[PDB]
Amino acid sequence: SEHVGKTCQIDVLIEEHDERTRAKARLSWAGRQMVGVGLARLDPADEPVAQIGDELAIARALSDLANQLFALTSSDIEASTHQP
Repeated sequence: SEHVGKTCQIDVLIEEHDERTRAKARLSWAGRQMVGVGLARLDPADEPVAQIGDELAIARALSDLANQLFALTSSDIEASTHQP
């Protein structure tokens, strides 16, 4: 006591359309499926690569999910107090 931690996995999918690569980052949290969605871009042409589009999409997906988790934190904080 007190050493207990826990383990999640975030499942990332990257789909390249084109132009036009999209990432989805899915987290199961507090009994809800949370999905961050990110989109690139690039550019049209030429073209790049590939890794650039993927990593930018993932970055935007994770930001989205982070922002959703920040919104959940605030909501929960506000729920915990007030309690009148």
